[PDB]
Amino acid sequence: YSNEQEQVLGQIVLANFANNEGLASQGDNVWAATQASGVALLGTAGSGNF
Amino acid sequence: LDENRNLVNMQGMQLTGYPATGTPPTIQQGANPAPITIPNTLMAAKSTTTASMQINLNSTDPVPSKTPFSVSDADSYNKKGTVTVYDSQGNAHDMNVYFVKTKDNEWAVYTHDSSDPAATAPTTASTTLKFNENGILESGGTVNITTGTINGATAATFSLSFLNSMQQNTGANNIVATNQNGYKPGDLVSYQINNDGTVVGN
Amino acid sequence: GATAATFSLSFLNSMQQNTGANNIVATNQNGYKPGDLVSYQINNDGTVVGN
Amino acid sequence: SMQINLNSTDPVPSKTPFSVSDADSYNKKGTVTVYDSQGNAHDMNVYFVK
Repeated sequence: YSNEQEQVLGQIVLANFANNEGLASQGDNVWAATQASGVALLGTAGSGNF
Repeated sequence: LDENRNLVNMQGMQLTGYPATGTPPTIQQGANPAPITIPNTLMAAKSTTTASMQINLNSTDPVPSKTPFSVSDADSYNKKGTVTVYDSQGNAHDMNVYFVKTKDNEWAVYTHDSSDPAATAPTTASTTLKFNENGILESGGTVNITTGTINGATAATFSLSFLNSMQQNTGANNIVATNQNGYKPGDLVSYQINNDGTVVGN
Repeated sequence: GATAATFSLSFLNSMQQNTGANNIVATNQNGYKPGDLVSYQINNDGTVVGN
Repeated sequence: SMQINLNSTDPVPSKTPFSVSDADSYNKKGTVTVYDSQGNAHDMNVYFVK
């Protein structure tokens, strides 16, 4: 901002799956979770499994 | 893998092997086969019970000029050693071990804790060490050490060892090895398969 | 508090002829202080030797 | 073991009694360094007199 002010509008989430190769591809370069692929398990890019 | 975090082949049959049981878990060659599963549950910390260090002492070290021991002055103690200790909750204790050379072939070991605001500054002698004619340690190297409670967690009681340490002249005091048996809780990251069939998780 | 080193000193193969000025040409000892392991190496004889 | 060369024409020192810090008390002075069990260095001064 013009007044030397910084604001945060959010953070991008990351999802790690307990099992890959279960994400069925859907048309364009995206994947849809299903059975044998686990829940999204949302996380943060800071530290951990991400 | 699969939804249940099991090692499964491409067609959908679970893989079996020797199950791992115990604390710490270890492989058993005398148990019946069971399916192998990679758990995702976080592991808990284990209190440090046996810590061992190796300190090389100097025979040519003169006795400190200041007769009374002091905790706020470096010249009061000949050697300082920092050791990491883990309690039952996960708190880290930076235990300070002070070596003082009072006379010939005799050493006084003092223990202090820095992470505890209520910890008492050491004044008396906690351990007495005497070496052989050639500087070989003989006895008295195992000490029962208890830290200070913090955050309502019980203090950790363990055995501190200075075995395999010699006072032969090496120029300056040096610590060559330091080990303990405590770890903070971790999180599942990755798994690898060795050539012995064992699965090791980082 | 360390026992003294009780060694044996030898002057074998000594020269008494006039050489102008007396000088030290050979002196050694069999006692060594503990030294740290600088490195290791292998020579052409197949042996592994540490210095 | 050590080797020392003796001067055949070197006269007897004038000061017959032996001293520790007198140059004329002895003909030659040498030092030998030995190590004990604890590793401490011991210096032995060897004095050669006629």
